[PDB]
Amino acid sequence: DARDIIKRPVVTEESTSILDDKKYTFEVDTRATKTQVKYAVEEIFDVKVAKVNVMNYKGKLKRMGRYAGYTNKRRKAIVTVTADSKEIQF
Amino acid sequence: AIKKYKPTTNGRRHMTSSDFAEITTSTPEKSLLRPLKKKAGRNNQGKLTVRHHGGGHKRQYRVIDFKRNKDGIPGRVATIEYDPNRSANIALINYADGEKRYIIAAKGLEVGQTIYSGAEADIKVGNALELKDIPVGTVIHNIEMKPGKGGQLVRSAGTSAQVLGKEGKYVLIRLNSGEVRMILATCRATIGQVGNEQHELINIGKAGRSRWMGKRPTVRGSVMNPNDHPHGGGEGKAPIGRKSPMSPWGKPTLGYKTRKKNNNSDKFIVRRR
Amino acid sequence: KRTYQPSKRKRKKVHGFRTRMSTKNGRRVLASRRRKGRKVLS
RNA sequence: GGUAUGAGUAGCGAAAGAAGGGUGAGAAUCCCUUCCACCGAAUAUCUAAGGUUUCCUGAGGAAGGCUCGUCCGCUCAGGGUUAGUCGGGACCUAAGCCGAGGCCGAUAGGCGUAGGCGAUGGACAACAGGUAGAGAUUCCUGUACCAGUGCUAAUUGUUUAACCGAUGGGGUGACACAGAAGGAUAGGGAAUCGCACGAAUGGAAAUGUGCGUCCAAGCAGUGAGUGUGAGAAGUAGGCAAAUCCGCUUCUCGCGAAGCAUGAGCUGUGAUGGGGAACGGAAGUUCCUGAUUUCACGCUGUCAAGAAAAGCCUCUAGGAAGAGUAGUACUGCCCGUACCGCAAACCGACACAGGUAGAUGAGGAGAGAAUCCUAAGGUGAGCGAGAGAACUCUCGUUAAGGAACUCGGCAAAAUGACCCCGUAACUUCGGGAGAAGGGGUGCUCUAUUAGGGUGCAAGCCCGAGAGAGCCGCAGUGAAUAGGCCCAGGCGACUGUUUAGCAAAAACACAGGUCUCUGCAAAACCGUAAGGUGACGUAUAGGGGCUGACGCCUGCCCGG
Ligand SMILES: [Mg+2]
Ligand SMILES: [Mg+2]
Ligand SMILES: [Mg+2]
Ligand SMILES: [Mg+2]
Ligand SMILES: [Mg+2]
Ligand SMILES: [Mg+2]
Ligand SMILES: [Mg+2]
Ligand SMILES: [Mg+2]
Ligand SMILES: [Mg+2]
Ligand SMILES: [Mg+2]
Ligand SMILES: [Mg+2]
Ligand SMILES: [Mg+2]
Ligand SMILES: [Mg+2]
Ligand SMILES: [Mg+2]
Ligand SMILES: [Mg+2]
Ligand SMILES: [Mg+2]
Ligand SMILES: [Mg+2]
Ligand SMILES: [Mg+2]
Ligand SMILES: [Mg+2]
Ligand SMILES: [Mg+2]
Ligand SMILES: [Mg+2]
Ligand SMILES: [Mg+2]
Ligand SMILES: [Mg+2]
Ligand SMILES: [Mg+2]
Ligand SMILES: [Mg+2]
Ligand SMILES: [Mg+2]
Ligand SMILES: [Mg+2]
Ligand SMILES: [Mg+2]
Ligand SMILES: [Mg+2]
Ligand SMILES: [Mg+2]
Ligand SMILES: [Mg+2]
Ligand SMILES: [Mg+2]
Ligand SMILES: [Mg+2]
Ligand SMILES: [Mg+2]
Ligand SMILES: [Mg+2]
Ligand SMILES: [Mg+2]
Ligand SMILES: [Mg+2]
Ligand SMILES: [Mg+2]
Ligand SMILES: [Mg+2]
Repeated sequence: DARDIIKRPVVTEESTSILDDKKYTFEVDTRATKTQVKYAVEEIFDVKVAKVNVMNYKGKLKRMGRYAGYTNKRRKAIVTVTADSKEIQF
Repeated sequence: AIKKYKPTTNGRRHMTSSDFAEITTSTPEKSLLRPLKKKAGRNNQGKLTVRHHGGGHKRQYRVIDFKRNKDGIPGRVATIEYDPNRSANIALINYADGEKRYIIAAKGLEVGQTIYSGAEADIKVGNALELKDIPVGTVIHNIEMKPGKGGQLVRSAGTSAQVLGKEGKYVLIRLNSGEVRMILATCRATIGQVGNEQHELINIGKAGRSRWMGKRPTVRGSVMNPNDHPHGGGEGKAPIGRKSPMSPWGKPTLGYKTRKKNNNSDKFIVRRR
Repeated sequence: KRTYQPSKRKRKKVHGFRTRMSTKNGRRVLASRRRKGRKVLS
């Protein structure tokens, strides 16, 4: 399925700053290839994808009173839609 | 010939070396090279089982032909080459059929000469015949012990063996050691002394040059502690405080014969040395 | 120069899980550490 | 476990700070400014390891920080790492490891063949700008390349063989070390040109001062050079085959062509980009010149210097689709933050220690030495006074000069370059920088004399002599051997008791004895299997001795 591959959009000062450059930032499945992401985004948003850049974020160490542990590892995809494609909303 | 170095340094003072005059090329036959890794005297257990080996110069193995299988095909000596794996020089033989092999370079084997192997072969130097076909008094080398196995018995630089006689299906050979034994008559040997006979005269000249040849230093037994060697211990220098000098492993090591007493080959040894 | 000169690979090759599993005595170690209830084997 | 005592004591961990301004409840300690000082073959810039969020922003000041703290590598929130081309994997093998069957073995297991895995090596396509709180050969702009894929179009095959082509053959791949001379370019200098200024305190509109003084991969040309005798017959070999390799013969033979390679250069790339001044000028010439590159190319040496894939070619095979051109698409996974000679790594510490590699500017210089500096980095997480004893680290010292002391221990002295001069002894190499003497600055006659580059202009190196000049002193600072005579021991360079012994000890080349005929002896292992050795008596193991010279006597009774 495609909506298992795309988890949720990423809304930060950085991710919002490139919504005008037709570059949309998503949190995707940690097993998903950037090819799987390119076809997932095309199936969900009816856009034409130019390129998909992807980066693995390792979990960040957090303490909450004696109890220490790691946040979840993330896979972040930045999908650049072509100049003729429709835009994703956010 | 031997070249005596001038004593410019204390390291070169008494050092001697081959002039390598016999050597005709410096570029070995690429097709006949195999890789060769140093073992530094270590076993398949990785344990050091022979002392004093390790860390020489890197070497390639040249696949030598000790068998001499190519009967009745003329072989032209192409070059006399240096071989780092053995005291003797080697000779690249261009066979008329276009096959190239290395043989041990016999004393007086020059480029241009045409060597022959088999039953029709003449008694000229680098020729290889079965011992049944070699006259008495002849000087041979690269003697095989089992038919078809390839020469193993006199291959080192300057070594020679002499055919003494024929007893049944065996031949009396007098080996380089002066031993006389019975080699099987279907075993082939090559004609003539092995060549590079100046080799024994060489003076290594400095510690370092032994290290280049892959030899680590030998520590005498008598400067070890009692727990390391039977000659260990004693306040100051000590004599051998034993009835006999001992190997590191016990066992007498002066005049104590180590040939196995009930040995299968004994029936073939005619005179010892 | 101190005794511990770290190496990610040497650590795992000497003391790692797969190396422990590759021998009967290494499996004894894993069994022992499980029995004691260690959070970390290997 | 708690809490004393010692005690407000030792210590606060190498180092230069100052003032002004700001912030704030509060400031030696945070921020800014200016001056000052320190590193600069590093105390700078990269990169690998290792660490693993320490990175950025905002907030905080309990604890941590040897003081303080508004600050922080600390606490709390949010964020931040973008790749067909960079590094790794979807490629390759080395050591080594594993290992179907197999061999061996009370059990457990040990070994090992095919076959795998395994970089520290091999192969392999991207550059310059821009941008910025935190990434950038990754994002954006421009311009490429590699591998594919379709889609159009001709072109040529469509069963006698276009085309592909081995899991097989062959070639290449493919390698040490040292040395010397070159080409080139990085880099470094002058001038030139551009822009700005024209001056504090006596002088200078000028040989005046300051700042600048150009750019990719790719593509197309060229090109110092470096290698290399082409061609045709034949065919006991390359497990089959081969038009390929190898071998042989014959013709042509040459030093030149061709053919390989080849740093660099020119053009384009660029109407683009950058650039001294709210924005835009100049880009030239010369000298010098590599530790880079051509290139282990050449020459030489002996100690004789990976493999495999890849690439090329050969046939065995397979074959109707193949290539060429255009066009538009496709290109996965892992890493990417930050520190990285360090406060983030190894040292329990924000620890005078340790930590591989790339780059590493100028003056004087042989230099990466030295001193002072450039770019860049830093002022080191306690301070203010005081200027006692004593201790440590330093400077100087009358007269004397080893009287000190176990002992000149320590310190002093010597030190660079140039010229003269140089003993015994000797294995004829040495000893030797022996020892011992003398010199060294500046100015002028000096576009030097003469050299190097050079079509020339010019620009760089410039001696000796003479004349002068100044100081107590001219390698004016820093950095650069103390020397000699006679013995013992060990020939020598090496090695050693990590952390009280560096030696006369070990080793060593050489010597001699002895074992060992190859399934060698010897060694490891219960064995198999190994090392010895892919060696074979001129070799291998063991014992003793220890270069070299002269020698090595008598004794076989134990
Ligand atoms: Mg990535
Ligand atoms: Mg030995
Ligand atoms: Mg001792
Ligand atoms: Mg004993
Ligand atoms: Mg005594
Ligand atoms: Mg004794
Ligand atoms: Mg530790
Ligand atoms: Mg007190
Ligand atoms: Mg006190
Ligand atoms: Mg104090
Ligand atoms: Mg301090
Ligand atoms: Mg220095
Ligand atoms: Mg920070
Ligand atoms: Mg505090
Ligand atoms: Mg703060
Ligand atoms: Mg790109
Ligand atoms: Mg192997
Ligand atoms: Mg293998
Ligand atoms: Mg691999
Ligand atoms: Mg950064
Ligand atoms: Mg080779
Ligand atoms: Mg980075
Ligand atoms: Mg430190
Ligand atoms: Mg070091
Ligand atoms: Mg500066
Ligand atoms: Mg005095
Ligand atoms: Mg005086
Ligand atoms: Mg006295
Ligand atoms: Mg005296
Ligand atoms: Mg006295
Ligand atoms: Mg005395
Ligand atoms: Mg002294
Ligand atoms: Mg001086
Ligand atoms: Mg000595
Ligand atoms: Mg010690
Ligand atoms: Mg000592
Ligand atoms: Mg064996
Ligand atoms: Mg001795
Ligand atoms: Mg010896």
